[PDB]
Amino acid sequence: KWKLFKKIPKFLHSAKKF
Repeated sequence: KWKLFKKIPKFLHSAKKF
């Protein structure tokens, strides 16, 4: 399987920054 939409770490970096 694949998940490039999860490879982006800067994304989860905003999750905790929100």
